[PDB]
Amino acid sequence: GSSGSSGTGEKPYKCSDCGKSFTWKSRLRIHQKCHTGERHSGPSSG
Ligand SMILES: [Zn+2]
Repeated sequence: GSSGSSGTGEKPYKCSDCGKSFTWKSRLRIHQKCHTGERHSGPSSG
């Protein structure tokens, strides 16, 4: 179950954990924590 969603343009933010780019800073913060915590959540949407 490996997803791949690439946009366009070097984002000012990058997750130094997996390797994903985020346009908004707020979003990243959420993702970061998302990593840890297994609550009926495995596969991603996009
Ligand atoms: Zn990440």
